[PDB]
Amino acid sequence: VPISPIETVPVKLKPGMDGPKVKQWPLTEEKIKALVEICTEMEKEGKISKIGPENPYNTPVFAIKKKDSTKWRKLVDFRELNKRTQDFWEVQLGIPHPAGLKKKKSVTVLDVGDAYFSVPLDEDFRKYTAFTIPSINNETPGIRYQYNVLPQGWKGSPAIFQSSMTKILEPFKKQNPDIVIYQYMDDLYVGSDLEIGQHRTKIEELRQHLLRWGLTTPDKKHQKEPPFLWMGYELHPDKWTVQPIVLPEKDSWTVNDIQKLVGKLNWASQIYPGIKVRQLSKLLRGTKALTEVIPLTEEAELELAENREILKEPVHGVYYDPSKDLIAEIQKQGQGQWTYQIYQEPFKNLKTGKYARMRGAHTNDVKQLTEAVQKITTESIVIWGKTPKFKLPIQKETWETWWTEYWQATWIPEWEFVNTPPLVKLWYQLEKEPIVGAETFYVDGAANRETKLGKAGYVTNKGRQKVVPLTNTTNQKTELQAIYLALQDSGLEVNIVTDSQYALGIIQAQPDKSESELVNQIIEQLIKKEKVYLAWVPAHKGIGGNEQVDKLVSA
Amino acid sequence: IETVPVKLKPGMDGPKVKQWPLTEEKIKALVEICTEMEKEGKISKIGPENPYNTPVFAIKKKDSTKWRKLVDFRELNKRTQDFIPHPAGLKKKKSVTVLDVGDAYFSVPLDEDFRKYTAFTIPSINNETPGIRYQYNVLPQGWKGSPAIFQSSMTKILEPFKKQNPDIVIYQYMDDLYVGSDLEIGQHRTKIEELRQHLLRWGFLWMGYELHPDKWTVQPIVLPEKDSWTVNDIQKLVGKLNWASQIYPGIKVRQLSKLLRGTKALTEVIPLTEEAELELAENREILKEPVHGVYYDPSKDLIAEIQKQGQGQWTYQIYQEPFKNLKTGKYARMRGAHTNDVKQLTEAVQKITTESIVIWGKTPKFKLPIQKETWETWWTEYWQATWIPEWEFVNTPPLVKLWYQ
Ligand SMILES: CC(C)c1c(CC2CCCCC2)n(COCc2ccccc2)c(=O)n(O)c1=O
Ligand SMILES: [Mg+2]
Repeated sequence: VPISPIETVPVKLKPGMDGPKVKQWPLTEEKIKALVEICTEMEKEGKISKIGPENPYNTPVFAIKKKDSTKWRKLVDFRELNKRTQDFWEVQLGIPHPAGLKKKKSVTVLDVGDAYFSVPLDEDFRKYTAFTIPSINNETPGIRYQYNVLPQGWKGSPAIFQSSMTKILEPFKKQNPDIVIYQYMDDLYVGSDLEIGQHRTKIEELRQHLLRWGLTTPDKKHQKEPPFLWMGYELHPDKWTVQPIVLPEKDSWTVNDIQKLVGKLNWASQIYPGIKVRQLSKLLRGTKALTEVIPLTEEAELELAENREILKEPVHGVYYDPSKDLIAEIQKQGQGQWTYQIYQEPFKNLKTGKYARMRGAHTNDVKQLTEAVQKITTESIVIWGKTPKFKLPIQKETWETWWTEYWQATWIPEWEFVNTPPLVKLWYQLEKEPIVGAETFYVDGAANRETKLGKAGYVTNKGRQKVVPLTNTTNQKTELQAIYLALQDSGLEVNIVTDSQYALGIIQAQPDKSESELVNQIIEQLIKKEKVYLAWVPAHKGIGGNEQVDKLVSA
Repeated sequence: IETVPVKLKPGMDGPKVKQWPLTEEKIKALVEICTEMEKEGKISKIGPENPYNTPVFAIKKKDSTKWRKLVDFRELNKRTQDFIPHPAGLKKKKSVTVLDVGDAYFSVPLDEDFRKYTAFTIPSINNETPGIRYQYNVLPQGWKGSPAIFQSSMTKILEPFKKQNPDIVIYQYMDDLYVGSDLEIGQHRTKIEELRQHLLRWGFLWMGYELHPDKWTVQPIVLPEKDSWTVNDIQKLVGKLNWASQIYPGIKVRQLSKLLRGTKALTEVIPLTEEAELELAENREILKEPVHGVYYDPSKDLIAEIQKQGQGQWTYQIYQEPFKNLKTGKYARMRGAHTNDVKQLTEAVQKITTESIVIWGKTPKFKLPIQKETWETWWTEYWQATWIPEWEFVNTPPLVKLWYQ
């Protein structure tokens, strides 16, 4: 029964570069013995071919003893040819997430081992795969070979393999749409909602269809039985999870303990609800030396104990049903940390996740919530191809007040209020117009660039004044300090006039928490207030009030 | 049937740009469309040997209930070789209609060395399939080289119509044909449809979009006309004039800030002295004159800033040097977006880009009052133009907001 040839993929080298010429290493006598037995065999199978003296290219080959197998194993060091081979559109640039799959009655694995070496290699490229087997005692010309199929460990072998496998599977998929197929590495995952009888026939239908191209399947009922272990996951007929997550419990935690606790709890946060890593990941910021031990803060150990109790029991996620709605629900956890669960039916998570605020001096709860939504939205387009409905801990009037007043454009898709505290709220809100009958504070500050000495104070329309002297301060601190004093010494309604474009920029950004010790005190003051109108005037134009207090603080 | 020798810029390689995720409805539409395009030879499937990629997505027109494929050829455009002195009369016109003559491109085939650079990918939901890859065989809608190559092959189609109408200006930009005539709409509509059966004689070619360059938003900067001035009014005024002094020369604010002498309540009324009103009037006269020595340099980038003014209002300024505005404007007619900020900003970006094509024949780079992550998540849902401009993001509230309204 004739087989079909698999169309070869024209490969070339990166333009400007030539093929590889690195030297062949000296091998032991037994290693040379083994490579001859393997390569003689592989030549019979058509996978490689002897070549003459013309081909000047050389890739080195080693021999690695297996752990308990007395069958040697060959290994070509293709690292040099990979630096020279062209770039491919790697069709594995994304792997599926278990939460997006559609529950299938039966799922079979098919292992495509020798399929890798069933795939031809472009004739004009085979010249670069050449390698020498050094002869006994270096007394003959080391026999020369070149590959005729996709070699193990070559840059383009995964791409060319999956594109050829895809080309072959498309007719099968078309002529029976009741079967879905996924391909990764050496494995085929094949499933359907068919009566388990019809399913196996269609498996056989696929296995014969594969031999149409001379491809060999595992005939046996294969040993891989649920759970499938795949890319760190555990997949069951009705649920998935991650391969077990158990924490190293130590007293001395090094720096290569923390960076790898980073990679794990992030990995675990996709299904384990409520994982936090702010204070813990905040430990790494400084040094790259890979041996240092650090004391955690009393907020990084108290956070890690809130982790372990999440991780005592196994947790599982549900598979996706396209006819029920998709829902995402966010909870604030404090310290710029947020968690979300994605589900379709209550208490049956498809997946979970966390969001940490980006690094910045000043921040805001509403902006963080908005940022988290965009992350979940993009994540949901990937996995499910649609945006979930959001349940957010923020009231419809808070959000309406925010986005209609905020200076940036901003938007959330379809969402509704969920009353699970702590709630996101607007802690203060500035006036649009000057307040009638409210005392008007003209503030100013100034510092001496040399001595770091400066003053900060105010003057009002009711004759009230203050000037305060400061040490080790800048112009920007005094301008903030002056506004702080006006907030301190005023009633529940106040008009502030300032010339600090810097101060106005911070406060018009509406922060509710800051890394600046001084900005936080101002926020705390604004919270106590009822109405605050902040007004700006240009400096050094002699604006009264501003001119008077500028002279008092520059003195 | 013969191709044109196309090549990139020296030292630059083709685009390797990640495809961003698409919704199910858009994946479905791109599949249906790209299948019909494949049967017609306009595009062919490719393999892994092609490492280049340019993003693709789908849009819906203003009223065309049928999707359209939009390829984001922005990266390939930056890397395609430079190949018409822009008609400065098109802006003085009274009515301009824009047509998508993009289908015309699909009849000229493309240089076969260059086709590998036009690679794009239809992605699958959750990566459960590998992406369907194609490369273009004909000229692609959106690529810079399409109108350049085709304009030799396009001048000939319309010169019988140009012979019949020397009044009518016709300008081509990307897949769009801007047609202008200074006459009533009844003549226009049939003249535009007459321009189609003249285009249908050879080869969504049916839609119409109507602009009016003469009656457009072009603005000055204005000071209020009040009878009783509070301290706050005069303070805001001195701020506006102080900012306008970076733009215009003879601006004075001394007699006006003289009134602010003292520490009065913000809501207290200050009668204006006469020196002050002399100063305010002379500044008012100055601001009606144009900005001095302000010119367009085609070698430089056009920059557009947009401010959100509230109540569906948006101000914008186009310029190349700071404080040298080539054009300013305001928008309050944002269509069907009364509760969506990002839809308004998206519609405003297109209107400003459209006005920029008419005036200068190229598109500006925007500075958008929005956070990177919010815009990049949503702008494709409301994008209806077949071209795409460049943009960056401003994260600090500019004080210029109420200077412009
Ligand atoms: C056929 C496949 C697309 C699929 C799988 C296979 C996965 C294996 C790991 C990589 C990603 C694909 N799974 C997971 O198997 C669970 C299972 C279901 C039924 C019987 C036995 C095992 C799915 O769950 N669905 O729905 C599925 O549809
Ligand atoms: Mg000062």
